[PDB]
Amino acid sequence: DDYSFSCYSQLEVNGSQHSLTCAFEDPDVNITNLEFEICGALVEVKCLNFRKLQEIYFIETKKFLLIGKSNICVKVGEKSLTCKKIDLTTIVKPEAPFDLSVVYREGANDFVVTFNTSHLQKKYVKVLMHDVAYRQEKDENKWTHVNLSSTKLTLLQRKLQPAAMYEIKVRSIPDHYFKGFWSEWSPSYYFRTPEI
Amino acid sequence: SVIEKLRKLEKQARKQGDEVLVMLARMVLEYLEKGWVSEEDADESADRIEEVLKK
Repeated sequence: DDYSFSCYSQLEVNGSQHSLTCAFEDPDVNITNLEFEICGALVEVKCLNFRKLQEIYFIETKKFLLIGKSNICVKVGEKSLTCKKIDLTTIVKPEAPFDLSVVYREGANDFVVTFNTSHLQKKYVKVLMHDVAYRQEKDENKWTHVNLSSTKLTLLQRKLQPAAMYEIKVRSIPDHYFKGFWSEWSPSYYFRTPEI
Repeated sequence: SVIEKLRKLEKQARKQGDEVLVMLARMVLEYLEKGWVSEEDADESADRIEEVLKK
C-alpha cells in the first residue's frame, strides 16, 4: 500500500477529551495533497476531519463512542485513496510516567523506585503495565527491563554492581480491556550504588 | 443472548472489584439498548470483558 499509515489514540488526554494521531509508515511520503478523515463509532456526527500538523494528522475530541470500529481514510479532495477499519480502544498510547525517584535504604540494603502516572485518576485507561529499564551508564544496549503493575519497584543492592553509576527510566502500556502501544519514556534518573 | 451475557459479566466484575469492567459492561448494555452499537460489536466487547475477568 502506497498510502500505508498507523495511528494511536490517547483517551482522556485533556480532561474528558480524547486524541487520535495518524502518520504514514513511510516518512518520505509527500502529504501536500493528502487529508485524513474518520467515520463511524463517533457520538453525534458521522465523520470528522483531521488537522494536518507538519508531518502528523491530529484530532482532539470527546465524540468517540469507544465501542466498535472506525474507518480512517486518506483522501485527495473527495477521492479516497486507502481506508482502514480501526478500533480506537486497541491503539491506545498511554501518557508517559513522571516524578521518577530512586532512594537507597541502608537498613534494608535495597533501592526503592517510585513514579507517578496520570492514568490512576482516569475513568477508561486506568490499568497499565509499566516497564522499568535500567543500565550501568557506561553500557550501550545492556538495559535490564522489569515489568510491574504498581508504581513502586524494589531492587536489591546485591543485584546491581557496587560503586557504579546507573540510569533508570519507566514507560507504560495498556493492560486490561484497552490495548495499544508503549508510552514515551519518562525522563531518566541517575544514581550511584553504594561502595559495599 | 448478548444482553444476558453482559448482565452476568457486570455482576462478576462487581464481585471481583473491577470498577472499570462494571462501567464498561453497563456502557455496552446501554449503547445496545439504544441501537448505538450492533449486536456483533457488543458481543466482541463482552468477549474482551470476559477475558479480563478470567485473569
